[PDB]
Amino acid sequence: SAQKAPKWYPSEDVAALKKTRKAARPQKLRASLVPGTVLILLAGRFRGKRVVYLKHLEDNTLLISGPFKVNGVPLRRVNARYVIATSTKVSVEGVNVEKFNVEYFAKEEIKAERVEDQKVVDKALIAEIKKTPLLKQYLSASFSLKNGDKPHMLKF
Amino acid sequence: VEPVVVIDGKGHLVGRLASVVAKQLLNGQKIVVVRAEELNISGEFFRNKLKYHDFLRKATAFNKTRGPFHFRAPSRIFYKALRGMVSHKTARGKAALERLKVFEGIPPPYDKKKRVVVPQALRVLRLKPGRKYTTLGKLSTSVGWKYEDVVAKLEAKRKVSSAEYYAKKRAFTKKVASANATAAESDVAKQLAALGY
Amino acid sequence: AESHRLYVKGKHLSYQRSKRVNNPNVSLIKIEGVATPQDAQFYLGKRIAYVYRASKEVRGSKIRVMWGKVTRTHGNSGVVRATFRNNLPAKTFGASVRIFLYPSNI
Amino acid sequence: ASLPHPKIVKKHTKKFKRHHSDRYHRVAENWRKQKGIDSVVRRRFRGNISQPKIGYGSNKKTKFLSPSGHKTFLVANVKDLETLTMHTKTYAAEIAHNISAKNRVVILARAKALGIKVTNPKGRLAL
Amino acid sequence: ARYGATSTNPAKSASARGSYLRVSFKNTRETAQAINGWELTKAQKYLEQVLDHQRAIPFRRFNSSIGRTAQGKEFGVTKARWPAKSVKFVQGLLQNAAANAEAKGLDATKLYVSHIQVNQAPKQRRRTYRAHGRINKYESSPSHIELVVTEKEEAVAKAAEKKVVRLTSRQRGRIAAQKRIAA
RNA sequence: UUGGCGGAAAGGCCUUGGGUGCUUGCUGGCGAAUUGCAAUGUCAUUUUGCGUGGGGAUAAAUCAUUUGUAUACGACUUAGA
RNA sequence: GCCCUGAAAAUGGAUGGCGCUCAAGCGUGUUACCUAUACUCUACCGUCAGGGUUGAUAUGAUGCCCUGACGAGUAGGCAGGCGUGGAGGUCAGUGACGAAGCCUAGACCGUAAGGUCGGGUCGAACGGCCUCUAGUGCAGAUCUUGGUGGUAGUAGCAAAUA
RNA sequence: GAAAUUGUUGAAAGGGAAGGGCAUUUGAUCAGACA
Repeated sequence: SAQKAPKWYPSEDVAALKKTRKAARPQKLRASLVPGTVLILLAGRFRGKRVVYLKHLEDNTLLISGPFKVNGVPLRRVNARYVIATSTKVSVEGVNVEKFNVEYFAKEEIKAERVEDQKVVDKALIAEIKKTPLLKQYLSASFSLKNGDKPHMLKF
Repeated sequence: VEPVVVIDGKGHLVGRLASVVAKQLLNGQKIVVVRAEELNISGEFFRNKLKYHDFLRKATAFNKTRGPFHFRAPSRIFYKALRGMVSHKTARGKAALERLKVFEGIPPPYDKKKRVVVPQALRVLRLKPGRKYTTLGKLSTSVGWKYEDVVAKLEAKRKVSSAEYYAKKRAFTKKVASANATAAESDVAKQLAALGY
Repeated sequence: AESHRLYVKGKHLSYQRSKRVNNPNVSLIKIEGVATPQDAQFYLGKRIAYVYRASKEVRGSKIRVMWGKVTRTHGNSGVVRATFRNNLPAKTFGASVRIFLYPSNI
Repeated sequence: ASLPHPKIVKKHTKKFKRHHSDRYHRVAENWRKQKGIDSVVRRRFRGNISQPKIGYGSNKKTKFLSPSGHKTFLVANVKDLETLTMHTKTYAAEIAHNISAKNRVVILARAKALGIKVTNPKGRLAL
Repeated sequence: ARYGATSTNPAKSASARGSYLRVSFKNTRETAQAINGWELTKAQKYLEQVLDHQRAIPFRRFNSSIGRTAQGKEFGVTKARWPAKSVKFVQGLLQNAAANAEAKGLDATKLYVSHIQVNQAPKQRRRTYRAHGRINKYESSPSHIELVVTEKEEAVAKAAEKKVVRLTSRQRGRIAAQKRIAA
């Protein structure tokens, strides 16, 4: 006998988890995030791109669109914490956003059916984009910080 | 904010400018100091000449060649004040000193570049009107610097060349303002003025 | 365009320290353009990344990144305190560092 | 497949070495307390080495646990190994250093059939 | 057998030893290091030139209070000597290794000293008579000398390893876009 | 490519002539997605090595010998196709 | 009140240094800021104290669990443990398919004393546990014996004519 | 066939000592687990 014995063997019965009183409540977005607001994406592949805020999905994320015809940003899902909400406003009360949900973006090249959904949504925005002058060129230009720019006093 | 900052040493105080530069060097900002012969020191000329003589007599007794080195150039006098404001015996303090260049007068290419001043180091902005001050170039010559006339001759030649450059620039700037004034009274000029431009 | 910068440049000054004792767990960062603690309040919680070059090829690139965050202000001149996932090598005193705009509160 | 355990905290990973153990060859590495009247280590001057104390004690829940999550139990034969058949999720069998090469082949064969994890399954193998 | 730490092919090498030789260990170490890595016939002519005071042996480690010479300029030193007794034992061992290589069947025009080692032998003890009726030691410092010669070979190596590299999910997409977009 | 200036560490600056590319000064038409909710997302120059091939160049020093204006030894000063 | 004279010591030197003159000096006031092994909160270790818990079919009642407070220290006292030689009992323990020893900026466990494993070397015995026993743990004693360095290829090997 | 001490080889560092503590970079090396 190299080692005699442990005088008491610990029990291998795993105890159940206690009742967790941490029920989940819906997210409270900041007051600057109203649907129709022009957003600036800070992280990701479309960083610096300017998009249009459409819907607040149930997974605490935001449903956005470029539009895809303007700057090449399709119907996409982004987090609210990586987004600077600007002051430019576009009336989103002509759009069918209620169809899109969390299960819509399921991984399971580009699937064909979502292409026409992008074309049926962008037509309802480019109609009003042409109302305010220079908005279409604004939405196709990437945001960037220049020398001397101070974000703590820059009005967005 | 800039890759290399060129500070004009004329009208500055050797101690208040060195403390500004020493902090900038430790933060990783390259500093070039020009015209170190026109630095100012508070107090009369006889005060600073006596203070340097007190420093001059401090040397190692058994070997003068390994004691305190009393540099006479105005650039090195400013360097000595700056060296004691930095922990120069450590690796971090040595790397900070390689980010600094101090010259008498305005040397080459730093003569074709913009020179700045440190507002909290100007003699005119810190000293009471009436206080006596000493010029570093005159003090250095009295303690053994023999290049005051060479720098003054080269500086006079540089100012002639820079005056000719400014005449071309001032004439070109007036031509630019005439075209910018004609750019007014238009649609794009009035729209810019509405947006603060 | 000519510039694609979505961050603000900062400088690693030193660790949180007393006269003779330092704490490497907290680093002091000087953000350019900031000179008051009130302006430094905007940068609280913003993500900090230090970009440096290495020699050995790791994942098809010679650039390794050390991440951190702004925790609180420090002093009356806009200096902020920073805690990284791993402490800075202390050889970067005066090296440039990047402070991003996310997580954004605007 | 160990039991669920909390995160293992050591509070000290460096070895406690004697004062001047790197200064003299005659001073061993096994820790000895300084009894000197003028010792800077005994008086706890800052910048010196740290002395072991009861504050460095590991958590009782995670004490004696390997990084895999089991407790090391020395095993010399099959009968010693058969004391852990009902305790495979808490103890891991370790073969003694003096076990012959042919006797270990039986040990790994028996441990595999019982689901007992062996911490040193490569010792003295004719690979 | 069982020489020092070598890192050469034994099938293309020849060796020789000398044990308990009554030569200075400090002088022999300097002589051995002077021909380390040298070609065999090149080192034999150099050792013979030491006896004629035409070239010197650079003293590098055991050189305290050694007089200067102009012949150390070749080796970049100022302190060198001519250990004639050390050279004869070293050159007497080089011709033995050269004879062993001929017996094995190696080419003498490619041999070079790939390994040479000198370490202390058991000391031979004598005694000295000092002032006030005191006796001190007069010990010798003998040497164990071993050296290996090796044939020089070309075509060193190639095709080392594979260098496994890990990739992320998002970064590979734009690398696939490096050819999708550009060339 | 033309011409001029610049020696304080010039090694930079100004300028002529055409060639070519871009132009968001203005009006358009297509392309971006799947890198799937953030992971610097690589974009510097530094030296050295190694091969392709477009030009150029075709030496010395040291030891040894010798000298004594030198010299403890090195060094120094000389000489010798 | 401040400043100056009074006010002279021997290596070169000390508001800590640089330096500072509407001070970065002095007197005084208002705030902001820097952080000690101090305070507050939380986790863990140990100690102490107060309690809960022998129901049967499970393993430790010197056990498990709950709660609170506390933690400096020489001379010194006490307690709990680690290690060594030998002895009784036990593991029908390990081993020539390699015991003991030794080497190993290789690994694991313990706050630590130490224990364990892998690899190399090695060749014949050795270990865990429950108890007993002692010629039982070293860095020092101008310690003892033995061995080896720096100094060092150094001092030197120059009387007695060659 | 240990240590002091020494040689060779390999690696690293070195501007009037060296060695140590806390923290991280870099290099080397090791580990863990695939419902």
